[PDB]
Amino acid sequence: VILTQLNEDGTTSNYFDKRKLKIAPRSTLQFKVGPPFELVRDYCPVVESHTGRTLDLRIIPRIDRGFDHIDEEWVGYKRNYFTLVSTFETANCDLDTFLKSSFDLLVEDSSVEGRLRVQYFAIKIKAKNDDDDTEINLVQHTAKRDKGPQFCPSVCPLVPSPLPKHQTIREASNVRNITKMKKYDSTFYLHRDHVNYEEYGVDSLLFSYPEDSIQKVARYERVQFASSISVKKPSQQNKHFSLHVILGAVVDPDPGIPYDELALKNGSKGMFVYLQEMKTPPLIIRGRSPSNYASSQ
DNA sequence: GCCACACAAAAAC
DNA sequence: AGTTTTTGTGTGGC
Repeated sequence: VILTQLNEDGTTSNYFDKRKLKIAPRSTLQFKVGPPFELVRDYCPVVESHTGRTLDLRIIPRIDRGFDHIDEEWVGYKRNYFTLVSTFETANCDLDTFLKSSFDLLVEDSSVEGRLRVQYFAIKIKAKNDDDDTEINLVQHTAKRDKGPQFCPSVCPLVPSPLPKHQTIREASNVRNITKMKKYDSTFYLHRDHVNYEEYGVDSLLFSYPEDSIQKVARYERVQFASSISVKKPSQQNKHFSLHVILGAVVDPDPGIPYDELALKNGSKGMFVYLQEMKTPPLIIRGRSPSNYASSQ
């Protein structure tokens, strides 16, 4: 009934079928590692503005709630939350140096004056129909759920960091207590206002981030597929979905390559230029039908 | 079919 | 050692 896999940090993922077994909403059994991500592609190269060193980048994503590995399929439920977290890394490039440096997008080689300055790096997530690439709406809630606002996942400015262990994501999922919040603060945030400003040049990457509080980890919790999504094909076969994580550089718009428009802080129209994208294997999503639940048995 | 509210069980404190 | 919070899911109204 429950199939158990050991996670990297020594916790367990316990996969079960909600058609057959009902477990309490707050049981630690609802936390589990979801499907592994795979590279879709790399997009625009990034170089350091002084040395010309190519910045090697890697997205490091994980799903920590909402998906079970059942009979060689990954299965989620329309009605329930999932959690998707991600960081990125810059191999052989330490954070302290990275933040003092500045970076350009190489849109065209052999054009030293043909480079856009990166203001900051950021992640976004998307859901798609894995068979035809059509995008599917995601919705997020606060902990208050219906007694609070609903919103679409947003673009998250981030600095490179190791991805926290599964247990750490669990532990930080519903922290209100001030003392405990402080314990986790250095894991999830870089507070630019707390650095020694004298160590930084005006053009440094750190000081082109939009806000003083900068995330180290993109944490998308309490996410759902929109309640209007059709989860079956007309043939009654299951639709296959995929979750995508995209790392981008935000630049000033002042374009033959992939990008999305972004509403900037100063009001103008930023550009989120794609750098790398990863995706999950195909996902099945079970709808609200009573037959998807053990109560029907 | 999608919404709104309802119940309840374990986490959080 | 209690009370509040959070979230899977049962249910009714249109």
